Amino acid sequence: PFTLGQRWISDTESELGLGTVVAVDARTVTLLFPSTGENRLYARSDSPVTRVMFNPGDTITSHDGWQMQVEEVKEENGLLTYIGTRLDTEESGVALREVFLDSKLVFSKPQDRLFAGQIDRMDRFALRYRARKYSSEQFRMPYSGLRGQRTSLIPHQLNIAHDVGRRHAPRVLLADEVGLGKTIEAGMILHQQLLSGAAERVLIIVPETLQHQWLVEMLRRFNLRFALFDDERYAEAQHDAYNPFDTEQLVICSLDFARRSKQRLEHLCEAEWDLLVVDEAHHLVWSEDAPSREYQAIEQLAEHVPGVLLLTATPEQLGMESHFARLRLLDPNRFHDFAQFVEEQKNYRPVADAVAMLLAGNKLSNDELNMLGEMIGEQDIEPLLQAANSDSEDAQSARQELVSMLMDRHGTSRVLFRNTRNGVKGFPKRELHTIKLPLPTQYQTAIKVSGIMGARKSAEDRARDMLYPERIYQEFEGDNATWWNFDPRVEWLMGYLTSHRSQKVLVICAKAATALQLEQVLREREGIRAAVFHEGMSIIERDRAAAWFAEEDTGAQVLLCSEIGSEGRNFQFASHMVMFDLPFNPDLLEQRIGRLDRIGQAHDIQIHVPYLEKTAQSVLVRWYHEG
Amino acid sequence: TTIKAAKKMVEREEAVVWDILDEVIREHPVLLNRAPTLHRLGIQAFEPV
Amino acid sequence: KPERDGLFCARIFGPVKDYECLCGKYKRLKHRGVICEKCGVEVTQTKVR
Amino acid sequence: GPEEITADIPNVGEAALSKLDESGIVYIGAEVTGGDILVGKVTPKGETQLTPEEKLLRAIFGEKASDVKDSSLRVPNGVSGTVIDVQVFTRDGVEKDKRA
Amino acid sequence: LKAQLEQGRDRLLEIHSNGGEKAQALAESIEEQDDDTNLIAFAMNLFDIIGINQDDRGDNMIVLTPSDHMLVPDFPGLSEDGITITFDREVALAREDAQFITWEHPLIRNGLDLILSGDTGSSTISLLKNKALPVGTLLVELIYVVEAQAPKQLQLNRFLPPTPVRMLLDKNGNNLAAQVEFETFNRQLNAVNRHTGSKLVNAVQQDVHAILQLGEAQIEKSARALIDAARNEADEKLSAELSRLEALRAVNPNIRDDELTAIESNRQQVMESLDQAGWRLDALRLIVVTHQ
Amino acid sequence: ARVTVQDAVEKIGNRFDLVLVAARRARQMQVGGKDPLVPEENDKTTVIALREIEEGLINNQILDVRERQEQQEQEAAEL
Ligand SMILES: [Zn+2]
Repeated sequence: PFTLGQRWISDTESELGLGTVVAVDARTVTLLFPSTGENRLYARSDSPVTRVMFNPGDTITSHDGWQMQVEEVKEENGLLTYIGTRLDTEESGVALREVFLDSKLVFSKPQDRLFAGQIDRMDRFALRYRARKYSSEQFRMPYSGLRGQRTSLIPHQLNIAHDVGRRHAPRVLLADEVGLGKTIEAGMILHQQLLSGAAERVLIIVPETLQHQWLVEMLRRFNLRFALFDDERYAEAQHDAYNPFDTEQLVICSLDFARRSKQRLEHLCEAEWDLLVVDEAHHLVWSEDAPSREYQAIEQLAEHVPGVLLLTATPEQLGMESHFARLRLLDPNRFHDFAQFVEEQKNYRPVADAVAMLLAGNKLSNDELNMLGEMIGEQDIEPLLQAANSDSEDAQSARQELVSMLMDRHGTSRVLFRNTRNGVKGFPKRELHTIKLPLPTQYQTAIKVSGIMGARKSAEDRARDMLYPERIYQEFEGDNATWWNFDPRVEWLMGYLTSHRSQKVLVICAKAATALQLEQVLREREGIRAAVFHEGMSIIERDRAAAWFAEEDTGAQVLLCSEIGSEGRNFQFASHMVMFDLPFNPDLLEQRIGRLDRIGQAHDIQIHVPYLEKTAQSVLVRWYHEG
Repeated sequence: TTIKAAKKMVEREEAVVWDILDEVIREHPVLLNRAPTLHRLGIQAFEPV
Repeated sequence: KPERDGLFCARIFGPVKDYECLCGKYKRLKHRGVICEKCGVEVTQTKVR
Repeated sequence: GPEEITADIPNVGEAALSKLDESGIVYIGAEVTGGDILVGKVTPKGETQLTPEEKLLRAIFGEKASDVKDSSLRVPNGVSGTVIDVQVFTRDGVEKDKRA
Repeated sequence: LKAQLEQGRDRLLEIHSNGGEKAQALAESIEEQDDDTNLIAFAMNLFDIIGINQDDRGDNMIVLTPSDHMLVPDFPGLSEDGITITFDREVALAREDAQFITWEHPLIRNGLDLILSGDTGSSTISLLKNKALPVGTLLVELIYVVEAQAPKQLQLNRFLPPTPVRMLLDKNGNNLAAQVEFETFNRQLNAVNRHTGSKLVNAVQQDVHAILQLGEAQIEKSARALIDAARNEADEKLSAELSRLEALRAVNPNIRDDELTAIESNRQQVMESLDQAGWRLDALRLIVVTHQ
Repeated sequence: ARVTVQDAVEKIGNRFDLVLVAARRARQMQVGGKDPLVPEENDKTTVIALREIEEGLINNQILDVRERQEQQEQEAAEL
């Protein structure tokens, strides 16, 4: 029924408007969309279009902007031509060939779709209804924005997320201890802000060695995508617009990069960000008489953006006073010197003593009570105090509300946050076993010669050599010498593994070559499927191995870590840990044990550690476990 | 619950599969044939065991 | 690729993959029937070869 | 381009790759049952071009240049047994892998 | 050194940062929340309609891949290699290789936007099987949307998000939506072929324009109540926040004037904006009763 | 009728019409949701239809009468 000149609408591409039949053939028809001026060619069969016509009495608009009131419509040669009375001047009888309608047709209300002959399938109506219903429902939950992050449910984290995510332009001091999850809290805050729409542009400042980590973490936990600005990218984006720093929404940059040119620092200062994220704030050193070079630039930045998050710790076990050095960035008015702040902390300390004594369940001196009476400025203290002090029936809630009142008067309760291992429950217990093994002679034969060469070398380095004998046996006898054929340790490990086929075991060793050789021995001598995990791999192969180790009953049984960089996935089902050999300084030993000592263990960790007698291991096991 | 669960349960050959299979074939004749089929008694319908 | 105007031409007979043209501009349901102009193959099933 | 024989096959679980050495050929003595892998082969295919952001990503995650099919050899189903002998033929001009 | 350290504690900070019993109750609440099965039965259907193949693997892992019949050329999150998703929390904690799909993941939000924003499913014509009922009766389904307009940083989402009203009219404008549930009603309907439905609507062409303005009489009053109720909640909770914040302000030097000024301004703006709500008609379905 | 189908043949008349009648009845039990008459004894629907035919309960006209009754009565009770 297609004939030249008519007006048709594309079924699916309604974002074009009306179209006109320019030419026809036996199988192909051509339409022009003047509103965009675009040529389209449709095959006659299957008719992916629809005809448009206006019923008498309605209104039509011509291309010159003057409406009409249609009264009759004629058809000739298949072509439909309208007649109506104008509405601007109300002249009657004016006719329009339909090729003089608008260029933009709208069907904003669906009944025009239905009347024009547009029918979809039934199911899509069901989806539309259910979709809008669920959206309406799920927007409103009080705790929305805290279910999409890939982390277990840890209350001392959700509390901070709830507290700081429901502020306006917050500015806090996240100074949690290591192993507690400061960066997880920062991610939670960013997620909570970005989901409610409360902010859009975010700056993040981290030094060069850490940048990549942040990228991957974000992309794999909080579903946020970032762009990286280095010297290169900023250079070619200098052309692209006036401020290159306006092309994107979330930005990663290092402070040393911003300090390269001051014009660049101004470019950062002038881009109107919402949130600023600062990393390792404890490195940023300031003195009242010596304001450092790095301090001034961040001080300049902190004045044009409302919200700041600071990531820091309190190293070298120095008191909270040092936090003052940065706190001036948050609220420069309330802080005006350090001496008064230290004085107030000194004043708080006896009150801390009193509350510690009270919560311990022991009686309070009446002389001390008129320091808690001073610290809170009221006069209804005594009825509360006598009840809470003598262990009454409701002394617990009395004490709780009293300490709540003192909390409301804390110096830095709402501006500073701390988590310590001591006060929060959930950590599992660490149980030890030890086994000693007899020394085979070949090691003595090798050591009697090796004891000479490391003469003009550190006792640190001399011990670092002798500590683990295998790597010196290799040097005398040639590399890949068959050292795994008379050790007691390998035999003990195989014996232990093969009698407990239902335990997942994490074996950690010294370096990569040792890990690979242990894996080969196990695989070809006892058929124990083992998965290696060392620091030369890519980031995908690590994921493949860690995925295999997690299969519950058909997958691997032993994970051979080689001096792990503590990138630290959650190994929630591994409970036993075998320490093949021992390192020097205890911090990385805590690293090792904390690869499994995280909140959420079902059972308590058990550590094994077999050692050869009369060697470095003999000294070190004693020194660690007993000293 | 789903088809893939059934695929794996059948391939691993767990005893419930043997019980179900013994249930299904009951009262379900099959056709046995031998070629060449010269006359109409060439294919017949038996009942499995 | 099928030569144009040859014994396998996609202009004459049909597409090679479902709801895709040859050059690769339009794709998969929004352009149903839209005879693409630059390569000239209708966008329908391949059970038309 | 050219095929390759390798152990890094895209989209295989770690389970099936215990029984291949570095060069990607079965051990001698390992006993196979229908469905396993005998030789790891990958066939390169078209290289479509890209945007800088994924260049950064694929340089951090670090895995590939030429997203590539696999067409390895596998035991046709219903067969089993115990491999007893592996032979490798090479041209004159191809670098000899370790196992040959 | 251990004794000297343990004497140097400031336990008020620790008892403050832990949250208390309320934080534990909150965590448990989310724990009970994470066992929803509505999301699975919704997401599976949505992905089957948009046209994403779901191959099931078995260990609570499903792989998604775009198919040949997809509703849109290119989608935000997918790629022709397919991705893996899991709705459980523990499995997703052990496998940092796989996505974690909840009500806040970009796939759900982008699919929701694609369905809602466009015009799919708006115009449907159907048929109903009831020989117990007179021939030629009319039933019309109306999908009313209640809306407010304001920039996002006012977060109207928490008071009056786009809210639906389902309306079921007869020839004399009497409701049946309040009586019959959607699923039981719709499970008895069926469809019609395209061409016959194309004309069948025309014979009742005027009747539709007769129907709507009947329901327009009541929908507005419904709208009023929602805004009225909404305003009350907008009045209530924020004021308590107001009530709380300055209550702390007069006691400690850690409260800035900017926060309270901003919240007062936001309250006035949100009240004024929510006093400007509107409503539109988004979808409609025709129901014609036959004796077949 | 587990083994031999001799009686039903005399009970209806052809080796062929028996097939159609029994198939229709077993269909009614298969999906239509009706209930059998002779006790199950842990047997498939097909042999149940054959036993019903042999005993003299499900002929052809009986099927017609029964379906007519159910149709009319449900239609009348619709209002
Ligand atoms: Zn094309």
